Amino acid sequence: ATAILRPIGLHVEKFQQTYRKKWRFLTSANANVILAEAASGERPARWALTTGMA
Amino acid sequence: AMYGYDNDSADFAKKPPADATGAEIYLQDYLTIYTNDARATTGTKILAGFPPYK
Repeated sequence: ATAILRPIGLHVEKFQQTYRKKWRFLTSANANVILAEAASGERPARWALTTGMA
Repeated sequence: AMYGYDNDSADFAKKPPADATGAEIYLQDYLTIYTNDARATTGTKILAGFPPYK
């Protein structure tokens, strides 16, 4: 039998978007040294070891 | 230099462990070739110079 109505459901529109960027970054070749960070509140006294990994 | 000080050392920051950082270490012990000094030797002297170590 011919169907005059079928369950097409809701009309929903979907939108896809794309965002592109290109960046050029300069990094410094830092020495690996040990710095003292004093205790502060809940932060305990600790040693810090530095790097050049940006 | 390879493994660093204990965390409670006063000198902790002076040697960041190369086992952690992978940084370069200077070596200071070098091969040395000896021969006798006969300037003050009495009697029969051995005057053979050096071995040709090259």
